[PDB]
Amino acid sequence: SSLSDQLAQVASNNATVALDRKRRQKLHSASLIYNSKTAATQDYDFIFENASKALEELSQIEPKFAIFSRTLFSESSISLDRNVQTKEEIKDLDNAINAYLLLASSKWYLAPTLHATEWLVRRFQIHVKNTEMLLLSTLNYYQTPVFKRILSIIKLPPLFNCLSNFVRSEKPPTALTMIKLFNDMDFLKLYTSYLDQCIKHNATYTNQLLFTTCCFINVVAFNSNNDEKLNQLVPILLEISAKLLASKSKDCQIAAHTILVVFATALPLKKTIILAAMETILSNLDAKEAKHSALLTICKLFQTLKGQGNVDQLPSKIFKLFDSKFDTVSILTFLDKEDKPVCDKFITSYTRSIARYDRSKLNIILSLLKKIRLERYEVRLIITDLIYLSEILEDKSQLVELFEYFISINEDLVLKCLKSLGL
Amino acid sequence: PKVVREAKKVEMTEARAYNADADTAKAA
Amino acid sequence: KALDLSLKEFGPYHIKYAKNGTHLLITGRKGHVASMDWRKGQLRAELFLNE
Amino acid sequence: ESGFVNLYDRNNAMTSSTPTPVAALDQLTTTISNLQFSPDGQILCMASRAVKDA
Amino acid sequence: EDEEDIALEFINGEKKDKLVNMNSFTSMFDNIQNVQMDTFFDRVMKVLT
Amino acid sequence: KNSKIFSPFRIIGNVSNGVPFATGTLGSTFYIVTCVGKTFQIYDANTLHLLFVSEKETPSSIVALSAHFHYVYAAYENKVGIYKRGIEEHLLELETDANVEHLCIFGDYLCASTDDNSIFIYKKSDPQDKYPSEFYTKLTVTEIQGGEIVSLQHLATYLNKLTVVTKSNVLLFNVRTGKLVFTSNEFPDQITTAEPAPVLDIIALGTVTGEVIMFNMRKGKRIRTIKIPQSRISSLSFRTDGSSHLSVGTSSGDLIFYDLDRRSRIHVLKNIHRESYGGVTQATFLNGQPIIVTSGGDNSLKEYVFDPSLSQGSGDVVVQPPRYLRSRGGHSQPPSYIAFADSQSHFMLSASKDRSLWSFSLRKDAQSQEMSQRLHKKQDGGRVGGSTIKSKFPEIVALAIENARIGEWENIITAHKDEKFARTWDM
Amino acid sequence: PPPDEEEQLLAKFVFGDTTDLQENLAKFNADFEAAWIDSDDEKIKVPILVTNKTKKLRTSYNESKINGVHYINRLRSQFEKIYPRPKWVDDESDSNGDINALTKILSTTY
Repeated sequence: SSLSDQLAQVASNNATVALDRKRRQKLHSASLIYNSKTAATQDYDFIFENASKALEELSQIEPKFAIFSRTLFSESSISLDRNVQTKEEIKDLDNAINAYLLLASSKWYLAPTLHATEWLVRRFQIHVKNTEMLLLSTLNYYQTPVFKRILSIIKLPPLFNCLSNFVRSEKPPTALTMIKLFNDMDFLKLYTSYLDQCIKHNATYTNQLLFTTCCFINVVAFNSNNDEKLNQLVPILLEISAKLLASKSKDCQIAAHTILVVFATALPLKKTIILAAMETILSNLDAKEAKHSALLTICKLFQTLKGQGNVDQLPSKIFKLFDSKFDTVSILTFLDKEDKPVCDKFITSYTRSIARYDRSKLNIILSLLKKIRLERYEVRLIITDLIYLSEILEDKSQLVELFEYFISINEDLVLKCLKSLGL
Repeated sequence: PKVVREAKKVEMTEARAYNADADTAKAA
Repeated sequence: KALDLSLKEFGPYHIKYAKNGTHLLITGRKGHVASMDWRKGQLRAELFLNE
Repeated sequence: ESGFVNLYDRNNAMTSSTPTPVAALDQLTTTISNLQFSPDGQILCMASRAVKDA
Repeated sequence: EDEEDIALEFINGEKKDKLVNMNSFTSMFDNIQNVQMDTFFDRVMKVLT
Repeated sequence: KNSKIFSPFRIIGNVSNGVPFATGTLGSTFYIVTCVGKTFQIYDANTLHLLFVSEKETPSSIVALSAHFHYVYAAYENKVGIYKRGIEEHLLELETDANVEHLCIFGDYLCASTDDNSIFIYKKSDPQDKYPSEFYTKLTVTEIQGGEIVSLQHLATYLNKLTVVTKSNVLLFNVRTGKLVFTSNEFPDQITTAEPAPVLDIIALGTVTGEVIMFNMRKGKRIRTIKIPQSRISSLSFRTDGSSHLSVGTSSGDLIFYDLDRRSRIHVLKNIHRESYGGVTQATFLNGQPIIVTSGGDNSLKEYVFDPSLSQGSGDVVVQPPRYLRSRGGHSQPPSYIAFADSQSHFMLSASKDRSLWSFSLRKDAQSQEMSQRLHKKQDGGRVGGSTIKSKFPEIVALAIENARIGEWENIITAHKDEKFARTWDM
Repeated sequence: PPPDEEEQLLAKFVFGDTTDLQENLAKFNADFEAAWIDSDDEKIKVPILVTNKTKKLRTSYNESKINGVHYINRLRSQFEKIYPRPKWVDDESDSNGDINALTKILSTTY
């Protein structure tokens, strides 16, 4: 390697060590609240007093910060240093700091959290040692002077080059450049790991989740042309959706519904993939608004996909799970809704699945057919499977009533189907 | 500026290994 | 601080520290002469001399 | 001849009796000289005689 | 009626939808602050359907 | 049929004929021995320069190849050659009528395998001797033990044990005893490739279908199983650099980099070798290096590299995709026409039936450059009548070249097959 | 005589003791058999002090030979010194609708 590169490596290794008064005044003047002059002239005990007051305020807000008062916010936390400690203690410090940033990601509008993080910055040098966790934490507040100050004082890892453009300016970063950041592919793997830690610690909130889903939808819209990019972007977003469905909160489930809907209408997926997405949604569906958005999601997915085997019947497990987590009266009043979204292929497959499996709720079948405005090939498929079911099952009055309803609406199609198969 | 993905030279350093002549040994 | 630099191109290197203990100076056998602060990782002066 | 093509669906024009176009395509800037559908009704070619590659 | 009749029936039965151009979801960043997840989902399904 | 005027020297522009190569080392120098029909070569892998080439032809094509430290073990029609720097120095004639199908070497025991399920074990004449010359024993595997012999491996830390992978199961043979000491259970899918993992007692088996079985011998048990369907698995390799990545090269010419810890597919490389010529016939990590050497059957040998990660904290989750690094290649078909590019005899043009012109160096094979076909814009700047997609010109039926004014205008004229105009080429 | 608790606190404060913080950090956590044997492989005995690699494998200055099972245990420990044993092979093995069928299909298709 070139000696300039090797000396750059050793500088990055000894980055946080202050070897003269000038480097010390730099590392100490980098602050979150105070400007350069007062940041240089003030001192650790001043900062720690403000920190202890801010964190007892935060523990009064929620009782989670008391452990950080115990271990990261003590007088020995004044006394220690990063570099004089060994590698194991450095790793333990990074674990505790990641836990604290994950916790304080949700209250960034509060000056107590700002003051506690100012102490953490100017003592433990998080803005030099671990900037990735801090930036992934406070990325969703990208229109705030706290984020502008973080961008001015931080050293930028190589993924945040758009923010490297936006350093030390006076305007906030733009939605377009946020889209560019998430449009980079490896940054999506980074944020995927961050969302996995957030889920496994179960500390997510609405603004973070909304910013996440809005960036993801804009990313797949920006990549709505390159099918190779869409195909190699399938596993990332669909795995985020899978684990966001494995989570329990209705916010996570609605965000997963949104990502699934936009992805399935931007790129034609396979029938097995769409059935798997429906299976996981129906498995982890719990609440009312989640149920509503999930029904809309299944509607959208079956309305997107189209191929040989478009309106074939649902499998046994998926059909039983659907009739478990959903009722005929609920799907009936959803059809009775004023908007009436296009549930063509979905209602067709549902009806054929009912006709194969249950053979009981034929009056419910008739209500569905009378409520929705169907389509010609779908009615042809329904009439063919109904012919098969009439020839297998015993003849029923409601069955010939459905046939009479077809006589009311297009007996000639029944004649064409019966002349292709039968009398 | 987008993310720089710079290439650099690769150096094939030394490789320790296992000895099949140490594995196969004579009987007593 | 305990470094291991590999610059295999030029000859066996000669090491001299300053009396303070902060700056290092290596002189290769062919033309490489580098003076570096080496702790903060700054190259003060690099000289290529074929002599 | 303003380069415009209005595209209507028969199933709703025949009942609306003063219909709205399902689309208003405008990708050509000279007069339209050839409007032809596919033999199965999936593609519409529009060709302008005035400028090359139209 | 033959398989060509069935295929033309399926082609005529398929209906159009609103596609996803690259410059459609660029207003959610402006109207994302202090909203509900449900209402955001309604706005998404509105701009999609 | 030997001559009094000429003598064969070597072969230009070949990197592999489809037989899987073998890697090895001499301290720092990593070498790759690759067969070309009746004559093999030994490449470097630090810079892919040619290092050695077999001076003497084998009368038939080489079937198997292996290489430990300073000796290359070739196996053509009936015999095993122990060669040094491409100089044949010990022949080893098997006492059969069959053909040598597999070969491995460990300790003082060469182990060859002839296609009628007949294993031959050869012992060195001395513990300090360099190659096995004495014939130790001969074993046989009839059909009650397993099917046809697929591979021979020697797992680490196994005193005189030899792992024989057949189409049905996995057998352990002790050659000091000459006895089948342990047969494994049965697999419903025919095994195609084997690979000894750097972990202990564990071999990976790629089968006909998409199954990579991580199988342990001590427990006699399928520890792990990876499913890739609609694919025939053709090569396996393990990153020994200090991360748990597996490389599966499937015979549709694809590479898949799995992460075994997170149970994920890190990445996939599409069509790194031509599917029609078998696809990836070997993919192999360099021992202790983030560099995978991938050879196909299309006379192509590439070397890819893994950059360090860009994420400071995460790393293995945010792993970089494989960057293309250096490669050599040749023609798919035999060449149709050749010419010498200059009086110095340094470069040779050759056009083949695969619709491709190539300029090979002669000195050291580092400069086998395909001559581009990228059209020049006309002096008028008008439109050319042509399709939307590029496609190579038909095969070259005649060629002429001059060097009187090279680099000042065109100096090659090539007459194509069934084409009413001849092209010019700048050299 | 052992120190008192309050004077232990005073000693911590005066000397700047950080091992209590160190234990808090190190104890911090996010609250929110074989199948075959071989008789000759058991009873085989190989020499030891005849080569430098096995002089590295041994453990005692005066020992000259050891049996096969101890020899192969020392060999396996050396092989472990070469290649560190990884968690994917150590701690993991395979042996209403579910939640990860989507993930399984994502694994099985390109």
